[PDB]
Amino acid sequence: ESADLRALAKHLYDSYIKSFPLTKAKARAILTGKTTDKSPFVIYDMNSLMMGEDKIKFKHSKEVAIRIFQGCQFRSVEAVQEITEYAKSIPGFVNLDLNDQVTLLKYGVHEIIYTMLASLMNKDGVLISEGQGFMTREFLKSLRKPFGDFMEPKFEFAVKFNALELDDSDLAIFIAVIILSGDRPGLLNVKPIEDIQDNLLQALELQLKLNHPESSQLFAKLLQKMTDLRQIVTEHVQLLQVIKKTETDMSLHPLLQEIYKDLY
Ligand SMILES: CSc1ccc(/C=C2/C(C)=C(CC(=O)O)c3cc(F)ccc32)cc1
Ligand SMILES: CSc1ccc(/C=C2\C(C)=C(CC(=O)O)c3cc(F)ccc32)cc1
Repeated sequence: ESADLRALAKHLYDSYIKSFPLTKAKARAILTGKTTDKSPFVIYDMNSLMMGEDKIKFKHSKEVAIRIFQGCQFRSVEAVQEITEYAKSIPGFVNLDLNDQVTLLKYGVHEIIYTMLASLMNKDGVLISEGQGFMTREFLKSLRKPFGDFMEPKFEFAVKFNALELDDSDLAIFIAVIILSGDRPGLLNVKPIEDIQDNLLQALELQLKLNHPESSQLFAKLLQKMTDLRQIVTEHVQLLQVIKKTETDMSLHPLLQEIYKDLY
């Protein structure tokens, strides 16, 4: 059966590479100093942010904190698209009842977004604009309340998560585990979801033993990270509700509204 779990690890890694254009491997090459990739422009104060608008080519007049809020929406919407495409490659996912597919995505996308965003972070800041830019943790922390408090729990989680030193092939199986959670609210057929996740769990466990043979209990350490993930979602939802009440000239992207509607 080991050969089957290895073929599943290989399948998920291959689909991960095809679904996510900016991998952890490329993110680390950018952050460290490697010559396979090029150096980002660093935004650290109000001054350099304006220089960065003219220096960084962005994919997508208001206040600075508002402009960053809107920027993260566009990337997050893109992330949902990438995650959805990846979910369809997880064997058995598309054969599930359609309402459960929707439900698994609705509750899984943000847990995956924060997981993969850790690949883009270090203790000092986060890559932006497919890695062309780098915004510092202290600069985001200084933005006017309550916008300045949006990213800090993500950084704190990323520092703990990155200490596990997972690579993309590990992360491919782990985010599949996250998607296939039989405990999501409103699921209709829990059993076929759990059966798929049990297989994904055995594949993840084997991958972690083979890939990190001197990292004891990495499987257990990784699984316990779900506590931090859900706390982030919880806090993030709370801050979004403050923004909704204080900025009535803004709305979340419709795709994100649907994800957050009746969540928990
Ligand atoms: C002023 S510093 C800041 C403040 C607010 C935001 C707002 C954010 C918004 C709307 C989203 C969209 C979603 O929740 O899906 C998001 C996703 C993330 F990973 C991280 C941050 C944010 C981003 C940065
Ligand atoms: C041209 S005025 C501007 C406005 C906002 C930004 C800031 C951000 C943008 C575009 C993004 C999207 C991405 O990463 O591609 C982002 C993601 C994050 F976690 C944190 C901050 C930012 C840069 C420039």
